[PDB]
Amino acid sequence: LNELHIRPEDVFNADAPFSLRYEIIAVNGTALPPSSLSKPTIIFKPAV
Amino acid sequence: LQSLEDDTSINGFEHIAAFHGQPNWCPSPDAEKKFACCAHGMAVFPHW
Ligand SMILES: *[C@@H]1O[C@H](CO)[C@@H](O[C@@H]2O[C@H](CO)[C@@H](O[C@@H]3O[C@H](CO)[C@@H](O)[C@H](O)[C@@H]3O)[C@H](O)[C@H]2NC(C)=O)[C@H](O)[C@H]1NC(C)=O
Repeated sequence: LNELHIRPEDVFNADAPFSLRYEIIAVNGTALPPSSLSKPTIIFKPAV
Repeated sequence: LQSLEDDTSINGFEHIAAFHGQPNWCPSPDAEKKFACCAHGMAVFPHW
């Protein structure tokens, strides 16, 4: 996200920050359906 | 033909033929339901 130049606060921001596109590639190359795995989520972590 | 059909890898006659059947990568390799790209009745049948 830093090279993307998107600040972490932009995630909370009312602006639509981003999303992610995931995909699964099998060992033999036959990509599996994305339904075989759950939906990834974005977590935040504050400073200590 | 003997050599090509004895071949089994991605250059194999078996796979070059299975393009027109199973296994299926049609329309996209990643889909819950898969079909064959034997475009029948459509307007790209002779092209394919
Ligand atoms: C390449 O890799 C893929 C997945 O990494 C393999 O697909 C797996 O095996 C079969 C297809 O070969 C599929 O599941 C099977 O389907 C039959 C259909 O009757 C069913 O009876 C079996 O019980 C089994 O469920 C499916 O595509 C996948 N299996 C999964 C996701 O569980 C594929 O076989 C590999 N190809 C080669 C040439 O190694």
